[PDB]
Amino acid sequence: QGALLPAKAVYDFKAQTSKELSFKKGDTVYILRKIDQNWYEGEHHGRVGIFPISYVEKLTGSAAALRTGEAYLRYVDAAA
Repeated sequence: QGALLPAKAVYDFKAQTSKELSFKKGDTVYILRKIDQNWYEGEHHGRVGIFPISYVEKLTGSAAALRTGEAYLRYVDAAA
């Protein structure tokens, strides 16, 4: 569970009305529900409103898939 779903903005979104949220690419946005096939209702910077589904990425990736690459393996001393 019932929690707001974390997401990341994939594009800047400029609200035209108070009921739309505004955010910058890379911001964290939270998803409550869909109001239609194009818009989510959710939260950003403590404000509630709507924003396009297509402008965010729902945060589904686990940390286990991220434990890769030389910079990460060097940091954690994996080849010591």
